[PDB]
Amino acid sequence: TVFHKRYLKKIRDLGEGHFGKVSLYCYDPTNDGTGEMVAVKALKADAGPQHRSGWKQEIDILRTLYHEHIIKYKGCCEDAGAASLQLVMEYVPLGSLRDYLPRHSIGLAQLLLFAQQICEGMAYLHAQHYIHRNLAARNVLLDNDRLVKIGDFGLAKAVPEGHEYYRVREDGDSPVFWYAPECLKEYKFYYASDVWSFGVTLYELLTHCDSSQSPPTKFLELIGIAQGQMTVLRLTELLERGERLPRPDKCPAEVYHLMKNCWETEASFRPTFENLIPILKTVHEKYR
Ligand SMILES: O=C(Nc1ccnc(NC(=O)[C@H]2C[C@H]2F)c1)c1c(Cl)cccc1Cl
Repeated sequence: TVFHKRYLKKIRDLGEGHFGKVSLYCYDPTNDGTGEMVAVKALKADAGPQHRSGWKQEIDILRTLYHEHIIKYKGCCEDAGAASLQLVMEYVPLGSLRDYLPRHSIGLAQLLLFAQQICEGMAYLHAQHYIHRNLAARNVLLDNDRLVKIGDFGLAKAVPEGHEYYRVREDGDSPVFWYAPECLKEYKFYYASDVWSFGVTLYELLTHCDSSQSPPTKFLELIGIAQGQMTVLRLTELLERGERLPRPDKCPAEVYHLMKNCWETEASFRPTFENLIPILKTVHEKYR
């Protein structure tokens, strides 16, 4: 599907993704105003060949994905400036859980329904042989009080049929506070590594995305802020010692133990996303 830049009317910027900025546009070819609202992700004009090859890969990944709990790909727009493609996706009206939750006190049952929906979208992604590599409350978009969607595939990679992991590189933009120890130490990203990040995302939802309770805040309190180039090493060490993010207030102990199971140091001891679906359906049922 192809969108024309001449019909895209910019409303406002939505935020910064991984390779570039996301903006809210009205695609109005009739010029009346009845045009559909679209979220357009664009690659920065000054970006090198390293980001350009990754951006094209992000587009191809989202184009091949079709799930009710994954952001709907709408099409691409020919960006004459920057000589690249603009990723046109659906506008998810309520936005990110990182932005929504601190302003809207959402009940425990709805938060568990969101976690269940995340696992549903993630089991699909894993069945398609892809790893997300950036599962966080910031990347989970809210369509309505009962529907959630995974939104940023900038770090998403395809795991080859024979392999069970993807070898990652030393990057400053890596979401380390959402990463399993094997990612930090051995630079390997398994399907089980996305389950660690889910556990962290579940923690964020149960804290209502309170920035003072956030994973970078809580981990840096244990590490310290004057550790030179050793923040990640110190993070790897505390996780190896069995230290974890604390139990959020009003979080049921059962739910916290499920979180701790998503955070097993041993990747094989962790549940798959397919294992978490009937578990979270039952837990949501208990609290509804
Ligand atoms: O693409 C993003 N957000 C996005 C996409 C589609 N619709 C929305 N909706 C809204 O932002 C709602 C609040 C009103 F603007 C957000 C996005 C951004 Cl930018 C930054 C990081 C991660 C993601 Cl997923």
